[PDB]
Amino acid sequence: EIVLTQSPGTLSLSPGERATLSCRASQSVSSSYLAWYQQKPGQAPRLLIYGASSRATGIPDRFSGSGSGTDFTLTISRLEPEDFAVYYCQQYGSSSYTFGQGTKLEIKRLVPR
Amino acid sequence: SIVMTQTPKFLPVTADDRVTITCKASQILNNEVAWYQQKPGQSPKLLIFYASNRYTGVPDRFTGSGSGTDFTFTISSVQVEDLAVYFCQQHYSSPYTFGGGTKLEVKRADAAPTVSIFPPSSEQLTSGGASVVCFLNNFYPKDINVKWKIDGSERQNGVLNSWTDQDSKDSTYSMSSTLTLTKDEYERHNSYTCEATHKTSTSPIVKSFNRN
Amino acid sequence: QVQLVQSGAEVKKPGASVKVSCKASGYTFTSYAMHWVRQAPGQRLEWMGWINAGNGNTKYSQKFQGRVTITRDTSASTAYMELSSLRSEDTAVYYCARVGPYCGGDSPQDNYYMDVWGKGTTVTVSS
Amino acid sequence: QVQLQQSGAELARPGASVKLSCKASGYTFTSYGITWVKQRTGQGLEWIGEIYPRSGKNWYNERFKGKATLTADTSSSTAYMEFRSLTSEDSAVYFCARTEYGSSPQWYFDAWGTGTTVTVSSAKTTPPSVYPLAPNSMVTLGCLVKGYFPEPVTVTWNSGSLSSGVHTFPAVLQSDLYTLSSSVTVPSSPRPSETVTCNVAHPASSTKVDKKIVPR
Ligand SMILES: [Cl-]
Ligand SMILES: [Cl-]
Repeated sequence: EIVLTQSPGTLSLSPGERATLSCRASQSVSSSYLAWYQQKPGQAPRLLIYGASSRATGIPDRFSGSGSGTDFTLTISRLEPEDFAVYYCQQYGSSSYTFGQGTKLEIKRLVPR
Repeated sequence: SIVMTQTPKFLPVTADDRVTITCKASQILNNEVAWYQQKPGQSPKLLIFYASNRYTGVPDRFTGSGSGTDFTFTISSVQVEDLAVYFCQQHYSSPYTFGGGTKLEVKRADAAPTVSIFPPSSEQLTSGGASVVCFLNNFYPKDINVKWKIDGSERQNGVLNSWTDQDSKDSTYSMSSTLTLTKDEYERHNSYTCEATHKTSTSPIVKSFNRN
Repeated sequence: QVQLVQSGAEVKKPGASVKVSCKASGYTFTSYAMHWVRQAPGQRLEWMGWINAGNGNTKYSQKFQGRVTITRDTSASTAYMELSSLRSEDTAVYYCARVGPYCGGDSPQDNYYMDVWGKGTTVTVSS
Repeated sequence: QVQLQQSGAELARPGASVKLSCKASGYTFTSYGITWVKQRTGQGLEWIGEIYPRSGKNWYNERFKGKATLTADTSSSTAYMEFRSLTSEDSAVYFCARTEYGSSPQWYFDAWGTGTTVTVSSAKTTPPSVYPLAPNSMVTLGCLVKGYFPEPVTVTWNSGSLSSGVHTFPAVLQSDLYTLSSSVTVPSSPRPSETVTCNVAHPASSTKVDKKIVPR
């Protein structure tokens, strides 16, 4: 099977910073068969990127997909509080349809200053 | 190229009759069969798709069913506005192919053809040509045969035929056969005859004229 | 407006079966394929199978072959997913999702992602 | 209201090429496909090919790959089909139709166009020669309209005052020209006493003719 390994498992960041999520495939996958999804707690997943780099309808420009072959990247330009959620990648080629384990994008907790 | 055998090709109906059209495919499909309505001189209209699903606006009397190789299209009670040609189509694999069609007609009592033969006009003979015309008007059913004879000798070449569609009023059919000769050969013979063979008579209806 | 409206939550005992529905509206039901996905408590999204809403052909995951049955009802524009012989591990939220529309690319496989999602059907297998 | 307006009847010489138009309105042109269907007068349909305007991708029937070419202009919402090396076998009515699309092309067509009649011929615009046709209670007369090109002609009787008992037969091809006939049935008292006339017009040649039916 084609296993998708996302990293990091948990990513603690603050609003305004840049988040870089990685999705690594066990085999080479066509860019046109790679999708990203966003799932807030209690809600259902939402299509984010399809075809590795094409934004879904009504997706801000700060979301951008990239990569090919076995290494795909989701980048959030500048984090907004609405962007903290779980993120899954998916390979929807003819073979089968498999998700990654998902990246947990958390709100960084800071020390008082 | 999948073959869609559609039967019957021709179906006489009376108002409120239950029409049933069959369409058999040359290989096993799933359910990718659509049905179309085409009135004379008009464009086709989609009625059924995926074997069973009506399209927007289609009345409930139109239904469809089937799967695999056998598909059926039914009209619960045919209406006058439903008189037309009906096609099945397979949207399973390319190239996509239609059925032969099914033409409806208004059922009617049998009627013999009123036969009329017309010799060449004086005007036409001033051009070195001569056309003998034969009208077979207002008969039912449509099936008919016309035979020409020059001095009793059957004539094949030079005969062109034309058929009308079912008349909207009396629901009859009409035909015209035209034997076209040169003025030279037309004057080499005396009698000209068209014979109409119709199911309403075991012996043909004969009309003739003598050039003299 | 495209909408997938799933049936309500379910609570089943081990060994029973459950059938979830997915009423679709806002598009030509028969012109699209549909996915079924589940997510157990604190676990990944897991693919289960897709069905061609048109002809009815289905493809199932091998982790679920024999237990899952995906069907359609064109007259009702509703998909169904039946899971038999339920066990505790089957406790999850079950989603139906329509695939994306065909852009003029190489093949429809380019748009078999999960475009429009249902809101989820919670199934709990207790006792 | 979905609408596919197709260009006027094309008249081409053998071996020449033609380009048919299909302007779409009433829907989003780039959301569906456009197939083309051939229908020889009096028989079934034949699928030519498909095009998806949003991307230009097209599918063809192997029978028409070399002869037909499908293009589209999303700016004007118009689909085109170019035919080359025309022959008498290509004379027919050609429909464009909108194809249903979802997760993939569905290959059935829910909206059909006007229809473009293609005639492959070397004939020149020729006016008809109108010839009267003369021989109980009823009398049947005729009007022979021979040797005209192209279609159509119009036929009436006594300027339309004779409408019942009238029917005109479809034209047939005779010597690369068209020949038509019209029948009128009147009670035997009206004729030969009261004149009967066939009014024939051939708009293409800008000709009008009124031929009185004279007894022999
Ligand atoms: Cl999309
Ligand atoms: Cl037409």
